[PDB]
Order: sequence, then C-alpha cells, then structure tokens
Amino acid sequence: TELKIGNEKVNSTNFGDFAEKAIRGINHKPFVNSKGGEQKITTSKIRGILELVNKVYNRVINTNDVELSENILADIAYIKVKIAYESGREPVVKDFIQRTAFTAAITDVMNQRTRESFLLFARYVESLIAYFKFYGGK
Amino acid sequence: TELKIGNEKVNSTNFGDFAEKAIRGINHKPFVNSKGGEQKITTSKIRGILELVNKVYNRVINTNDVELSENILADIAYIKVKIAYESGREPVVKDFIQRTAFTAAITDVMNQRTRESFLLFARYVESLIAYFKFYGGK
Amino acid sequence: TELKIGNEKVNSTNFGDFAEKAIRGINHKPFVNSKGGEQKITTSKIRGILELVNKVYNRVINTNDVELSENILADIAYIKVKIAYESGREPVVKDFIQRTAFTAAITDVMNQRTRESFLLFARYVESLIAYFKFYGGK
Amino acid sequence: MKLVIEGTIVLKTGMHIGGSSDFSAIGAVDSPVVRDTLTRLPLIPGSSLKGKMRYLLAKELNNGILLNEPNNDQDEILRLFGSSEKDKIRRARLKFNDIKLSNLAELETFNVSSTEVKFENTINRKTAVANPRQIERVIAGSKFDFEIFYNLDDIKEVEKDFENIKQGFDLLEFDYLGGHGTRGSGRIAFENLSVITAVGNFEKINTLNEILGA
Amino acid sequence: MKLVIEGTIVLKTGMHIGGSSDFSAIGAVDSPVVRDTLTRLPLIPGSSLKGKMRYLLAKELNNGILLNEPNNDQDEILRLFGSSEKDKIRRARLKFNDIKLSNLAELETFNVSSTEVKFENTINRKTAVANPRQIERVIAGSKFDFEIFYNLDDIKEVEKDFENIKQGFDLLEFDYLGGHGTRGSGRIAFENLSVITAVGNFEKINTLNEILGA
Amino acid sequence: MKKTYRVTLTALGPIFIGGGEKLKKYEYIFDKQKKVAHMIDHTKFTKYLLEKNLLDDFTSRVNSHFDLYDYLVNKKGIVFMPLVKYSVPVAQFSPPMNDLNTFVKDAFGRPYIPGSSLKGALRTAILNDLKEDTKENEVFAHLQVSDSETIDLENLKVYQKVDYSKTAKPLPLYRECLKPNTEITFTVSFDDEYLTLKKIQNALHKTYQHYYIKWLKGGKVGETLIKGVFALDQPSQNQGEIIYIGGGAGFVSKTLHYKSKNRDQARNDSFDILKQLFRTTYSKMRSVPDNVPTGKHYLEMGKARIKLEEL
RNA sequence: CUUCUUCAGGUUGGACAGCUGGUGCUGCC
Repeated sequence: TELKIGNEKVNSTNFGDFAEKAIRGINHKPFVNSKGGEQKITTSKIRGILELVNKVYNRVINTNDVELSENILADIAYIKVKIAYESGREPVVKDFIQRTAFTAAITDVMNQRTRESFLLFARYVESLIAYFKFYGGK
Repeated sequence: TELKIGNEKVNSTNFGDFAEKAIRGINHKPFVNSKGGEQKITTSKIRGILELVNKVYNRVINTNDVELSENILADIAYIKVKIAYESGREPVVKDFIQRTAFTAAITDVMNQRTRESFLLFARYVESLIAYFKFYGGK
Repeated sequence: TELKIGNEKVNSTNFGDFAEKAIRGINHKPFVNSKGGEQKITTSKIRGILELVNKVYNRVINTNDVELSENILADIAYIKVKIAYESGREPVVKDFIQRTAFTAAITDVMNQRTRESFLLFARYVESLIAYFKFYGGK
Repeated sequence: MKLVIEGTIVLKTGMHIGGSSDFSAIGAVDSPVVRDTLTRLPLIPGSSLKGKMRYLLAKELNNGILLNEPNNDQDEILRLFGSSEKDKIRRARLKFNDIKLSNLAELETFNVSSTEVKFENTINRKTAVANPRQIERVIAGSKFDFEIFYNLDDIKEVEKDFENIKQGFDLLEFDYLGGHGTRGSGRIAFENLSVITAVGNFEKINTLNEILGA
Repeated sequence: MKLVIEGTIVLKTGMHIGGSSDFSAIGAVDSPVVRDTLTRLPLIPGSSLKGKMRYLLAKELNNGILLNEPNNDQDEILRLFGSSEKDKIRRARLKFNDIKLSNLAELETFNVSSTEVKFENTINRKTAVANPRQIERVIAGSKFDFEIFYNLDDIKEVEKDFENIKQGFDLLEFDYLGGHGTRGSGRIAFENLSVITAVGNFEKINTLNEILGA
Repeated sequence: MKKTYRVTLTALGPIFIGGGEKLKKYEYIFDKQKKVAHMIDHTKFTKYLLEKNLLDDFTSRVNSHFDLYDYLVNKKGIVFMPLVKYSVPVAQFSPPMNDLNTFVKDAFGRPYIPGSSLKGALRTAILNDLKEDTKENEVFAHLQVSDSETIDLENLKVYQKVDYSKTAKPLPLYRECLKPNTEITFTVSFDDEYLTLKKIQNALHKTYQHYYIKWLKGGKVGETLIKGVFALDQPSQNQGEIIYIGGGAGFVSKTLHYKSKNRDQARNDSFDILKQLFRTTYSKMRSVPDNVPTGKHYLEMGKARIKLEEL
C-alpha cells in the first residue's frame, strides 16, 4: 500500500495526483529526439503498456488473497522484462519509463509481493493513462 | 459543509440551488463542437458519473466515523482520476464536468477528509442529475 | 517452476533479475577477440536463437500438458544442435551462450521434461534478449 | 410437506450475468459478472433464473404468445411463481436460491480460473470503425449446483407442477441464461435433476424424480 | 417454437479472430486467436458470426447500400436479429452460440495443430524497412459444428426467415468471417446445414430443409 | 455489385516467396549420386531418433558441415524414406549448396502464395496510375484477394540461380523450386464499381506495354542478346498475360516508378532512390536466370498467366 | 558475412432506471 515511486513513497491516496504530476512534467518538458526533434510517446504504446498491466490486473482483482502467488509474481517479472524491452527499443518509451518510476514501481511491487501493492501499482498506471488522455489529448 | 467550488461555496444547505443553476447554465447555450455544436450530454453519460459516485456513497452512507477511511479516500481519488480520463474522451462531457465544478468538489472532499463533506458532495451530484432530469430528457 | 542453471533459478522474482545480471556481466567485461575486444555481438546472432526457441514455444503454448511430448523434446534437441553450430561459428556466440548458461538451461529442461520448466526457460531467454536490448542496442 | 429440487447447471458457452458494484478499470473490464461478495465465487442469481424460467414457461403454456403482466399469467405460472394481485394472491410454491459455482476445484485442475475475458466490438456501418468492449464471462464447463424449494401445498396437482418445472428447465436448455445470449453467450444445460423430501417422505417422490429425469 | 438450426462451417483459408488475453512474447506470436478457456480449442464467437451475418444480409437486402444504424434497418433483419427500437422492441429470433472446434481428431491424425503461425511482411518500396508481424491463424481444414436456435413467432414468418438465413450463410461463402479478411484470410464454407424442432414436431419443416439444405 | 470471375495460375516458371529460412544441411539431405534432394518430416523423425541414438549424442557431433547426404546412408546405413516428405530432384549448372530458401507452406506441407502477397503484387501492377493511394484505396481495401489454392507436390524440382551479366556464373544460394507446366487454380472475385473489367484490362495492357516495349527491350538489347538464345522464346503481346509472381526475380518488380516515366528519367529516379541502398553502382538490376534439364534454357523464376471465367 | 520481431487507431456507445399493492387493526377505562 506504500509504493516507492522514485525517491518519494506513494501511498494509496496520492496515486492520481502523482501520476498527474508525472504527465504534466512530461507534457511541459518533453523528450528531445537524437535528430534535433520533439515528439512524445504515442497513445498506442502507452495503451499497450496498460494492456500489459490489464493482463495481470484482470486476474488479480478477482481474488481475496492477501499475497500474490508465485504465478502472479512470475507474470509481474515478465511484465518488467517487457518494460525493459520497450525501453531498449524506442528511446521515447525509455524516457517515459524513467521520468515516472514505472520500473521502480514494478520493482517495488516485485519486492513487496502483496496483492495491495500491485493494486496500487495498477491504480497508478491507470491514472498515468488517464492523465495522458486528459492532458496529451487525442 | 465547506465544499469549495472555484467561484463560490456550497454548504450543506446549498447544493440543490447550485445544481439547478449549473444545469440551467448547461441547458442554456448548449455545447459547441467542431460543427458549431450543438448536442447535449446523454442520460447514459451522466449515468457513469452517478454510478461512479454511488459506488462510494453506498459504502459511506452506512457508517459513523467523522473522517473517511483510507479505503474510501482511495476510491474518491480514483473517481477523480476516472472523471479526468473520461472528459478527454468526449468534449460534451468535459463541458459538463467544467460548468458543474465536479473536480473542485472532489478535491475539497479529498482535502477535508470527512464523512459529511463527501455526503454533501454526493448530494450535490445527485441533485445535479435530478435537475438534468425534468429539463432535458432522452 | 524451479530451474537449475547453477544459481537456484526460480520462476518468481528470479528469472528477470538473473537474466539482467547475466547481460550486465557480459557487457561489464566485453568479449576478447583477435586482436581487439568488444566484438559487439549483434541481434542477428541473438535472434534466430530466439526464433528457434519461440517457434518451439509457439507449438508448446497451445498444449495443456504437464509434461512435454517427444516431439517437443526433439525440438529442444534441434535447438541445442543449432546453438552448438552457431557457437562453433564464431567465439562471441560461445561467450554469450556460456556466460548466460543457455546450454545448461537446455540440459536442465531436458532433464525435467515438463512444460513448466520449458516455459520458465523461454521466459528466461526472452529476459536475456530484452535486457540485452535495454542495456545494449541495435 | 416441502420438497428440495437439486440439480446442476453446466455452462455450454460462456455465461454473463450483469451487475456491477466497484472498480471497473479503463482498460481491463467493462461489464463484470455477478459474484458472491464473500468468496468472490461467480453465482447465478435466483432472481434471473426464476425470471427467465417463468418467462419461457409462461410464454410456452399460454399460447406461444406472452404480452401480459406477470400477475396475469396462466394459473400454473401464477401458482408456481406467485401473484401479487390485490384480491388474488397466489403464494409461490417455488423458492429459487442464489446459485454459486461448485466445480472450482475441477476448474483449477485444468489450470484455469472460473472467469474469462471476452473481447467484442461494434462496427459503425457508416465509417466501419470498431468500438471495443471487454465482457467478463464465466467459462464454459463451469457447473452450478442448485437447490429449489417446492412447497407441497396441494397433494394432487404436484405432478402437473413438476411437469411444468421440467418443461421450463428444458426451455432454458434450448435458450440462454443471462447476458448477451443471442450473441453466443449464456448457453446452459441441466443435469442430475432430482427432487428429495425436505423432511419426512412423499408418496409420489419416486414418481416426481422420473418426471424430472425424463 | 424452438427450431434448432444445425450445421458445420469449414475454413478454406486460415481464419483469424482475436480476443486473447495472454502475454504475447518477444518473438513468438504478436496476435493469437480466440480459444476456449477450459478446452483450449479454437473458437468462433457466435457474436462474430451474428455480426458478420447481419452486416452481409443487411447490405444485400439494402441494395448493397448499408449505412444506417443497426436499429434503423429493414423489418426482417430486426425480426431475425433483434433491435431495441424504442416502442416496438424486437426480440432476436436467431440465437447464435459460440462455436467450438470439432475436428481435432482428424487433425491430430494428420500430425497437425488446430492453429498455425504465418510470417508475411511489412515491406516498403521506399527506404527499405520491413516490420514483421506474427498472425496466428486457425488451420485451414477446421470444422466448427454449430447449433443456432430459432424462435417461430408466427408460422407465416418461418419460410421467409429460413430462406433469408440460408442466403445469409451463402453470402458468407463469398466472403470471410473475421480478422484480416481483406488479405487472403477467413474464407469459410457451410456444410450439413439443416434444422430440427427442439420439442415436438412442426408442420412443413421439410420446406425449411429444402430451402436450407440446398 | 460484386461478381465472381474464377482465375487460375498456370505457373509456367518456378516460384519463390518467403515464409521462413533454414540453415546448412543439418535437417535436409542434398544428395549428389543420382542428383536428388530431400527434406525431412518431424514426427517420424522423432520416433526414429527415439528408437535410435540419443538426442544429446546427436547434438554433440556438429562442427559445421555435418552433411546429411554422406551420413544417413554411410555413417548409419539406413533408408532415408521415413524422413522425407517433399523429396525433390536436383540439377544444377557448380558451387555447392551454401544455403537453402523456404517457400511459405501451410500446416499441411503444401505450398501456397498467401494473401497480401498477391495484394502487393497487384499494388505494383495496378498502381501504375498514382502513387498516393496505398492505405485507403478501395482497389484493394474493397477488393477481397484470397490465398492461393493447392500447388502440386509432384511438380517440385530444385533449380540453380545464375547470373546474367555477360557470363553464366552460378551463385552460392540454391533452392528447391517448382517444375514447369504446372497448373494452379484460385477463387478470386471482385466488384465492378471501383474495379472495372474494362479498367483492369486497360491497366494490365498498359503495364504490360510499359514493361515490354519501354524497359524490357532496352535491358535485353543493352548488354547481351545471345545469352538467352538456349531458346528464350518468351511469348509476348498476347493480351498481357505475364505475371512476375513470387520473388527472387528482380528489383524492378519491387519498385514502381518506371511505368510512368522515360527510360533515362526512370533510371535517373531509380539511381536517386538506390543511392541510399547498398554501395555498388550498376546501370540496371541484373537478372537471375536458371537452368532446366541438356537444354540450357534461362527462365525468370516466378512466371504465371491471367485468365478470367464466370463462376 | 545484413535487415526489421510489429507499428499506427478505436478501449465500450446508446436504451431503460425502480415500478405496482398494501397502508394501524383488535382488547381494555
């Protein structure tokens, strides 16, 4: 219930505000391309990241178990691997992950292993997508 | 009481009058889209707002704590995140969310962190939907 | 659920971290060749290896079996044949395979003969490649 | 005297019964299935099963047509499902129950959960653009053990009551239960239909089984 | 009544229908098929069949001009498929069901799986860059045995309904069922088409078969 | 309104299209005694290995080469028939099998040309008009191209790829192909409103002319005319019934700008666009002919014909 | 001994939203 986004602990009530801060910071000061250009992360890529989070959240949510089992933690480690792959492929995705603590959040969930920790992580990612849609637009 | 809105203050006695004023302001001068307007929000789009609020009202209506619990506060923050997200999807929803200052009321509820504040906010939203009814329809 | 590559490999909280540290150890000390080090083994050698592992994985996923059939075991044997040939082609593939214990993982999944170990090993190899792209490039 | 009608409801296709109480994320599910709040186990509400069975049976028994109000159905439906008419109140001889799924251990043997996610969409015939949804759905092969209470009031017309009970069950078998049935979902089957005495013993209880199993 | 429209659909070229909710791997498959959760068998969603049939029948019954809202179609389409038009809400006569793969035995003897993975390309005449994808397609040579229930609201509206159903099935023959159908995938053929009554017997049901089995 | 014009594929030339790749002779036999080649199945091979040497021992003996023509009958002395599915004769005109290409084949062994491959081919054919409608055009997004149908199994014949530039030097990559005089059929239908029979006839005629009279004659006469002639008949002007179906034939069929320009101008634009690709300068894209068993006949890999009939 | 391993859009949209019936009667000063 106490995520560790970056250097600031994230509780169960400031996920929306901190995700809004993350999106506004990226929107105000965006990533600079290698070839002297400006671009953001597309809605398709963040939607794919949310889908990845939705794959595991759809099975976690239909439970009352306090701690996630080994299969859920395996899927979370796999999602972290895919996060690393996306970061290594497109530098804008790496920038989006690094400006947030999406890797640090997934590592905190992996270390906590509790159901409520991943529930807060899903809330935070959902709010990131929400404030991308609100601020970035379409 | 003490529910800030942005330009005025709705106390526990003054939610219905403000809701009717906001609905009249909505009914007057409908929204302007790309094609000069002009359609108004649907009953099954303020639906979503109403069940979103009720999904916490049902859990707070039956209790006796003066201050809302960390689980209720998290769900109110999630309502704020959701209403931010869905406003970016449709503009005819965003004018409803802005002209009727939902976000300021939600933020004040999250700042007061009291049961009566959220009850007043829910009463305001319910009166808002009730007043959208009997003026429009469909 | 449990793999042996020399360092008590586990499905949960273990495959991604260990693949990442193997990739880092590869990159920390670049391979030594004649007469200059840092051969920079491209994705072309890493893919193809991934392609064989993933075609076997494609045939495995649509099979709900605790144990792998003899066809899948022969596919893993052909995987080992391809890896041995590719390593024999140039020494940098030998270094990549030996340091990441690809052959050890193949032998361990050949000994265990269960779908769980094969999916763990495929997940592990995908972790290797994802972290290679994350900490490397091209 | 009172009788208990046991039996199992087996899903043939995915079955979705709506009703939503909390926390529908923005990329995961848009219509969850009704679940037992404590155990999180999906259930078939007795209201929905009773309503669908009553609709099908009332339509079948009347003329094949059914446009009336529930308190003006046929006398068999009125006496078996109840009637709230002012001067003519029929007390229901059936008490449906909420039906939780029973073979969760059997499902876990197959390394699956009891619910799936179904991805649908609608295609606007103007622009051919798709609008995706995400329906939670209880997987086919799920089994729901049920119990219906029959209040044995009239000792003689119990046989006709049970023939109509079996007829309604069979109407459900060639129809759907809950949710988007016409679009593939909702198919069910009935098995192990057995009536037993709640307390004591009933003279025609071996007859009531053979008019339930056949 | 409860006429039951049975048959079999066979794929001539590999058909793709999505809706998986599993982790796509780095190089394994970028888009798998929709399958049953319990049996892991490829699935044809009765919603997909119903939607494609409604599109194809509606467009051919609208002089090749389909532009309206689904609830704003001709009367026959609504009375077969349903509509929530405000006053005269029409119940769908056709009850499609999620169609599961049937001929796994012959495929197993053929040493083949029910699905294959195809690599095609995303190449460009311009600066030479290709974006390879991985489409999982149900093997051509797959049989899906279906059962579509039917409601006989009026005896006048049975032969027209069934000839329209047959022509809707035969319009799918010169078309696909779903997925990347514009690019050589999804060709389907219907065989063993027929109909039977669920309960009892129906007069002139052979007229339905002579316009549905031929 | 949509109509049905059944079309066939008399693939008079051998075909190649990509669906995958395979490495050196580690699972296929390239014999040289009676000049035949072989490709293995899977399940029978698995059972054979199960009733023979262990899989790890099989693996531990690869040091490149590992040729399967001198091992299965010499180091094992057993019949190769249980491990062949589409065995195929080979005749070449001499640099050994460096690597082998795989035509795309569905799960039942059989070869076919998938959908969207014919869509790319018909894009480079019928897109002679404009160069803007590549995503939203109804000429394909309202067309319904289908897969190819059965391609025969007894018509497989391995062929050598050769060079045309003033010498017939063999090239390292070989490939099994489909022998000539084989007939394939389709069921490809289309509408009339936005793909008209007179329009398609005009399109095929104009593309055929702009290929033959404009480009092909200059290439044939530019470097060598006697190289093709052993026969090199190449029937022509027959209502435009020539299709370069498949691949491994040339870069002209990939880039479509020389059907609406002048020879010097089209070659100038081609030079401008190919300066960004590869570091070798060349006047034109040299051909890759083959040899058929002997009559030294050079034929471009991937020919076909077009014909339309009702129903 | 090469060259990308998927990219870009739609993430639910409308329709109904609680109706009918009872509604303190009897016993005591």
